[PDB]
Amino acid sequence: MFAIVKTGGKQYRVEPGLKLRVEKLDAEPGATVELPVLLLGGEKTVVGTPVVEGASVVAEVLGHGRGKKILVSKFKAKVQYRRKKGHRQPYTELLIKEIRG
Amino acid sequence: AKHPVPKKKTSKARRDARRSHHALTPPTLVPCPECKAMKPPHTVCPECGYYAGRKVLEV
Amino acid sequence: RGEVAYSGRKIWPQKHTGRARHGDIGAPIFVGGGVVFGPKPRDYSYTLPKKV
Amino acid sequence: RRIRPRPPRLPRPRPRPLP
Amino acid sequence: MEAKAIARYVRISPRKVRLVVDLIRGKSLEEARNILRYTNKRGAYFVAKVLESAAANAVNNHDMLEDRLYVKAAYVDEGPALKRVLPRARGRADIIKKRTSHITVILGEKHG
Amino acid sequence: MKTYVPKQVEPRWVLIDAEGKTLGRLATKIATLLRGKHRPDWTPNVAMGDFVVVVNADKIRVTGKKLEQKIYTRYSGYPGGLKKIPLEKMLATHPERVLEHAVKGMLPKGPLGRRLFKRLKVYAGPDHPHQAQRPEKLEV
Amino acid sequence: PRAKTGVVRRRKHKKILKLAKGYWGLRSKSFRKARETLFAAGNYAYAHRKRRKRDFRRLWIVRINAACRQHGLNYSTFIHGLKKAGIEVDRKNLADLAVREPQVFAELVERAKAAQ
RNA sequence: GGAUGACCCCAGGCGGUAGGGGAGCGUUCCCGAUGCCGAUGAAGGCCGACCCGCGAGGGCGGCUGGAGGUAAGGGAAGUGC
RNA sequence: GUGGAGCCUGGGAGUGAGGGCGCGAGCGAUAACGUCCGCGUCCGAGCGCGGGAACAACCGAGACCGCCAGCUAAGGCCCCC
RNA sequence: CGUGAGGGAAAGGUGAAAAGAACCCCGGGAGGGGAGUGAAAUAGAGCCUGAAACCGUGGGCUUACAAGCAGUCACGGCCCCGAGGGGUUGUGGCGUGCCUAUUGAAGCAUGAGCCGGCGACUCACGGUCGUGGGCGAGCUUAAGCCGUUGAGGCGGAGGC
Ligand SMILES: [Mg+2]
Ligand SMILES: [Mg+2]
Ligand SMILES: [Mg+2]
Ligand SMILES: [Mg+2]
Ligand SMILES: [Mg+2]
Ligand SMILES: [Mg+2]
Ligand SMILES: [Mg+2]
Ligand SMILES: [Mg+2]
Ligand SMILES: [Mg+2]
Ligand SMILES: [Mg+2]
Ligand SMILES: [Mg+2]
Ligand SMILES: [Mg+2]
Ligand SMILES: [Mg+2]
Ligand SMILES: [Mg+2]
Ligand SMILES: [Mg+2]
Ligand SMILES: [Mg+2]
Ligand SMILES: [Mg+2]
Ligand SMILES: [Mg+2]
Ligand SMILES: [Mg+2]
Ligand SMILES: [Mg+2]
Ligand SMILES: [Mg+2]
Ligand SMILES: [Mg+2]
Ligand SMILES: [Mg+2]
Ligand SMILES: [Mg+2]
Ligand SMILES: [Mg+2]
Ligand SMILES: [Mg+2]
Ligand SMILES: [Mg+2]
Ligand SMILES: [Mg+2]
Ligand SMILES: [Mg+2]
Ligand SMILES: [Mg+2]
Ligand SMILES: [Mg+2]
Ligand SMILES: [Mg+2]
Ligand SMILES: [Mg+2]
Ligand SMILES: [Mg+2]
Ligand SMILES: [Mg+2]
Ligand SMILES: [Mg+2]
Ligand SMILES: [Mg+2]
Ligand SMILES: [Mg+2]
Ligand SMILES: [Mg+2]
Ligand SMILES: [Mg+2]
Ligand SMILES: [Mg+2]
Ligand SMILES: [Mg+2]
Ligand SMILES: [Mg+2]
Ligand SMILES: [Mg+2]
Ligand SMILES: [Mg+2]
Ligand SMILES: [Mg+2]
Ligand SMILES: [Mg+2]
Ligand SMILES: [Mg+2]
Ligand SMILES: [Mg+2]
Ligand SMILES: [Mg+2]
Ligand SMILES: [Mg+2]
Ligand SMILES: [Mg+2]
Ligand SMILES: [Mg+2]
Ligand SMILES: [Mg+2]
Ligand SMILES: [Mg+2]
Ligand SMILES: [Mg+2]
Ligand SMILES: [Mg+2]
Ligand SMILES: [Mg+2]
Ligand SMILES: [Mg+2]
Ligand SMILES: [Mg+2]
Ligand SMILES: [Mg+2]
Ligand SMILES: [Mg+2]
Ligand SMILES: [Mg+2]
Ligand SMILES: [Mg+2]
Ligand SMILES: [Mg+2]
Ligand SMILES: [Mg+2]
Ligand SMILES: [Mg+2]
Ligand SMILES: [Mg+2]
Ligand SMILES: [Mg+2]
Ligand SMILES: [Mg+2]
Ligand SMILES: [Mg+2]
Ligand SMILES: [Mg+2]
Ligand SMILES: [Mg+2]
Ligand SMILES: [Mg+2]
Ligand SMILES: [Mg+2]
Ligand SMILES: [Mg+2]
Ligand SMILES: [Mg+2]
Ligand SMILES: [Mg+2]
Ligand SMILES: [Mg+2]
Ligand SMILES: [Mg+2]
Ligand SMILES: [Mg+2]
Ligand SMILES: [Mg+2]
Ligand SMILES: [Mg+2]
Ligand SMILES: [Mg+2]
Ligand SMILES: [Mg+2]
Ligand SMILES: [Mg+2]
Ligand SMILES: [Mg+2]
Ligand SMILES: [Mg+2]
Ligand SMILES: [Mg+2]
Ligand SMILES: [Mg+2]
Ligand SMILES: [Mg+2]
Ligand SMILES: [Mg+2]
Ligand SMILES: [Mg+2]
Ligand SMILES: [Mg+2]
Ligand SMILES: [Mg+2]
Ligand SMILES: [Mg+2]
Ligand SMILES: [Mg+2]
Ligand SMILES: [Mg+2]
Ligand SMILES: [Mg+2]
Ligand SMILES: [Mg+2]
Ligand SMILES: [Mg+2]
Ligand SMILES: [Mg+2]
Ligand SMILES: [Mg+2]
Ligand SMILES: [Mg+2]
Ligand SMILES: [Mg+2]
Ligand SMILES: [Mg+2]
Ligand SMILES: [Mg+2]
Ligand SMILES: [Mg+2]
Ligand SMILES: [Mg+2]
Ligand SMILES: [Mg+2]
Ligand SMILES: [Mg+2]
Ligand SMILES: [Mg+2]
Ligand SMILES: [Mg+2]
Ligand SMILES: [Mg+2]
Ligand SMILES: [Mg+2]
Ligand SMILES: [Mg+2]
Ligand SMILES: [Mg+2]
Ligand SMILES: [Mg+2]
Ligand SMILES: [Mg+2]
Ligand SMILES: [Mg+2]
Ligand SMILES: [Mg+2]
Ligand SMILES: [Mg+2]
Ligand SMILES: [Mg+2]
Ligand SMILES: [Mg+2]
Ligand SMILES: [Mg+2]
Ligand SMILES: [Mg+2]
Ligand SMILES: [Mg+2]
Ligand SMILES: [Zn+2]
Repeated sequence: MFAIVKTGGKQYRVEPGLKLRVEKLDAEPGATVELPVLLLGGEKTVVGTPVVEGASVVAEVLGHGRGKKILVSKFKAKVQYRRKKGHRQPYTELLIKEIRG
Repeated sequence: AKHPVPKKKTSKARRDARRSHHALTPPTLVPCPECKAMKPPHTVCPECGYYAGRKVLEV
Repeated sequence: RGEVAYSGRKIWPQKHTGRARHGDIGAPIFVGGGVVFGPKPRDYSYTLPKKV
Repeated sequence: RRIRPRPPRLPRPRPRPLP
Repeated sequence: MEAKAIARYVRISPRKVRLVVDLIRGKSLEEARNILRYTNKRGAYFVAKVLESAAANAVNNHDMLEDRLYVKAAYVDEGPALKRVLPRARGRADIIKKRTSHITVILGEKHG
Repeated sequence: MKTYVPKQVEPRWVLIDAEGKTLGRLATKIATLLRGKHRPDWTPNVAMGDFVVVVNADKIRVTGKKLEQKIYTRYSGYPGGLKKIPLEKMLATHPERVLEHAVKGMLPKGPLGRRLFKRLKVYAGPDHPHQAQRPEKLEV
Repeated sequence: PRAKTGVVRRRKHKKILKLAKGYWGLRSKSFRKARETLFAAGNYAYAHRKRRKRDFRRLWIVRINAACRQHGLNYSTFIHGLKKAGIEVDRKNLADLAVREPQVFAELVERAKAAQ
């Protein structure tokens, strides 16, 4: 059984057992959160309009991190314009426990 | 004539690629029927002085 | 560049040498040449107000 | 074919004394 | 076990010698000797010396059998260059590089 | 979740009868087939399109006065080495090249596009040699 | 006091040269050529990060589009219905469903056909 | 909001040449220093997929090296190609 | 009408070769990627982004950073695409 | 180097101690390999450290139907390290070097072969604003004298 869930402005297919990285949530590590559900599939197929009312996905938040540093640099020729920025997008790591109908 | 000149430095790659034909070819050698030494064919063996069976020159 | 020991001769002509233009070798652009805004002897003393 | 005779832009090259 | 010999500051130009060294790399001591003897290049004289010295070192110093020897490694490195003046026309003075080589030969035992 | 990329697929062979079909509008469909843009696991950087066999290429149809007017062109590299060949002559002389040339110019340019053009097997006459792969008769 | 260059410039140059490993010719070996190459690299990466999001979207669409014509409608029609139905499953997942869960995709098509 | 630059909350701005302004990093030397680090390895060199920092940079680990180095906080310039 | 509005007194400037386009004229030939003014605009400094095959100034639109999420602009939806 | 006046360089470091490698081996020698000294010998005299351009040997990945400012984004293959990462690059997308000067340059306009090191807004005095302090109808000393030997005072002439 799988679920399509929406979090951090993006959407992910999740299933029990899944470790998953998403945009940082405001939940203490160890706690559990309930993600909205757009769709379920496998045995039963139920289609959200846009989200299905009863359903939820229980995920345990393993904690929060910082993605490997990405170097964002800007260069402009014949104008002596150079900028160097280091970016580390924060995230939250989730453990998908169960899918509720 | 107006003194031609190279326009750009030849890269490490392009010059070495030129030199893909520069390998020497090993001397072609046969054993001497008399004294079994290695020597170039159709020459008189400089080890024993034999050619075509007979002794030809002092070695 | 005027305190350095070299002469004031122009090392090679201005034009048609194929080389950069230069004057004397005491120029600060030369190795061995004079230094530009380097230190000179200096008096670092001043008069702090007696009341202070 | 051009009628108005057109003048040389460059002189005949001449050698320099070589430093 | 390996044995090694080095000839340093040999006044020959590395590119020219390397051509010869290439001929004997990975070869038996026996074939190498044959090859160098009939190689029509000045380098062959020098490379021969290094070859022999290593074999000598192998037998005399490192307990290796002359019959099992082969050229495990061989390489020519650049040594210092003798910079020399070559006088040319119209007063110009060129510089010639009498290049110099470091010849290295390394011998091993063919356990087969 | 990363996007699905397919492991090696078994390519599908397909037979198309060109007779009567308009040159360009068949050419279009063949290209699509070759790029495999009709299968949901389409990947742009591999050749997982179909193999397309065409028969009766000589019996391809063309609107307007193009038989006499559409000129194919070849440059040889030498001075004055531009050959102009009319549709009529090509059909008459190398008919299978008509559809091929159309299909080729609708394929992408480069290494993959070139590899795909090789998956186009075009024949004049009603028969083809590839019984071995038993192509599916496609209506396009 | 005098402050000759000392150790600074080498260390700076090394940074750049390290950041240029893998580049062809002097582009990885010469500081100056390394620099120039990196200038470009930064701009491309920035630009391509933006344009990556487009590259994958186009892919999703093409895959969605193909999976629709197996059911007798096209992408544009499918998306309108999906809209009229009020289904907000994005293209990233539509295309996943098109491949891994055809029944689920087939359901989605029906709803979209009906919503029109 | 708290009580004053602690941090949290909300809202808005943030293309940029000449150019104005701000805040920093690093280099040499001084006070700190009759101290402190240092052969159980100083400076410098070669690595690092690690840690911190927006960044300039700073750490830390391995290797080389073998006798120097120098804190918090300040000061002065031959200070960054 | 609270805006990187405005006015006042001061410190630091750079600029004082502009260019395209639309419109209004003069000069020119109801020529010029022509020349000289006026209003505006964009490039200049947005040779960053989408369209225009490609293309500083035409169309769309003012790039703080990240996202394998969504909606549009001009322009497009037979294949390249 | 210049007839001459004159111009005018480059070039420092073994180790604590020469203990500077007896003797043997290949070699004509140079040079090397053993032995030996040393805490250390890639400290061996072409000697502290020993960067970079540059050259070479081995290894992993890769390349002979492919179109290019050499990268970048994605995916796949192979190799290496221990739901991860490093190396490589096959295919696909995108993509007009840097600096200078310009109305405008990838520009077929300037400069640069590449690397290392040197290399350009400072100082004195005076001015003018801002600023951190002291004092405030007042503020402040200059030369010098005394003291110190990295000690600070005195000095009111004069200046505003
Ligand atoms: Mg994320
Ligand atoms: Mg986040
Ligand atoms: Mg430029
Ligand atoms: Mg550019
Ligand atoms: Mg410009
Ligand atoms: Mg002649
Ligand atoms: Mg190379
Ligand atoms: Mg090479
Ligand atoms: Mg060549
Ligand atoms: Mg003088
Ligand atoms: Mg003088
Ligand atoms: Mg003198
Ligand atoms: Mg004079
Ligand atoms: Mg000149
Ligand atoms: Mg020149
Ligand atoms: Mg001097
Ligand atoms: Mg000066
Ligand atoms: Mg000077
Ligand atoms: Mg001065
Ligand atoms: Mg000073
Ligand atoms: Mg000074
Ligand atoms: Mg002062
Ligand atoms: Mg020969
Ligand atoms: Mg022997
Ligand atoms: Mg001559
Ligand atoms: Mg001569
Ligand atoms: Mg002469
Ligand atoms: Mg030369
Ligand atoms: Mg040469
Ligand atoms: Mg040499
Ligand atoms: Mg058709
Ligand atoms: Mg294209
Ligand atoms: Mg400097
Ligand atoms: Mg590199
Ligand atoms: Mg290169
Ligand atoms: Mg950049
Ligand atoms: Mg970037
Ligand atoms: Mg977008
Ligand atoms: Mg819609
Ligand atoms: Mg939608
Ligand atoms: Mg599957
Ligand atoms: Mg905020
Ligand atoms: Mg904000
Ligand atoms: Mg903005
Ligand atoms: Mg800004
Ligand atoms: Mg330091
Ligand atoms: Mg002290
Ligand atoms: Mg001190
Ligand atoms: Mg001390
Ligand atoms: Mg201690
Ligand atoms: Mg010790
Ligand atoms: Mg140690
Ligand atoms: Mg120091
Ligand atoms: Mg560091
Ligand atoms: Mg160290
Ligand atoms: Mg000492
Ligand atoms: Mg300090
Ligand atoms: Mg102090
Ligand atoms: Mg200076
Ligand atoms: Mg330099
Ligand atoms: Mg403003
Ligand atoms: Mg303003
Ligand atoms: Mg100022
Ligand atoms: Mg003027
Ligand atoms: Mg004007
Ligand atoms: Mg004007
Ligand atoms: Mg004009
Ligand atoms: Mg109009
Ligand atoms: Mg007009
Ligand atoms: Mg008119
Ligand atoms: Mg007119
Ligand atoms: Mg006009
Ligand atoms: Mg205007
Ligand atoms: Mg300008
Ligand atoms: Mg503007
Ligand atoms: Mg532009
Ligand atoms: Mg351009
Ligand atoms: Mg940009
Ligand atoms: Mg365009
Ligand atoms: Mg344009
Ligand atoms: Mg234009
Ligand atoms: Mg533009
Ligand atoms: Mg839409
Ligand atoms: Mg529209
Ligand atoms: Mg179109
Ligand atoms: Mg399409
Ligand atoms: Mg003389
Ligand atoms: Mg010593
Ligand atoms: Mg000594
Ligand atoms: Mg010895
Ligand atoms: Mg000796
Ligand atoms: Mg000892
Ligand atoms: Mg010992
Ligand atoms: Mg010890
Ligand atoms: Mg030794
Ligand atoms: Mg060492
Ligand atoms: Mg040492
Ligand atoms: Mg040396
Ligand atoms: Mg020492
Ligand atoms: Mg050394
Ligand atoms: Mg050395
Ligand atoms: Mg190799
Ligand atoms: Mg071909
Ligand atoms: Mg091939
Ligand atoms: Mg190619
Ligand atoms: Mg290109
Ligand atoms: Mg892809
Ligand atoms: Mg990869
Ligand atoms: Mg590519
Ligand atoms: Mg640059
Ligand atoms: Mg100019
Ligand atoms: Mg070009
Ligand atoms: Mg160029
Ligand atoms: Mg060019
Ligand atoms: Mg020119
Ligand atoms: Mg040029
Ligand atoms: Mg000029
Ligand atoms: Mg220039
Ligand atoms: Mg040039
Ligand atoms: Mg030169
Ligand atoms: Mg180079
Ligand atoms: Mg100044
Ligand atoms: Mg002042
Ligand atoms: Mg003041
Ligand atoms: Mg006071
Ligand atoms: Mg007083
Ligand atoms: Mg005294
Ligand atoms: Zn014989």
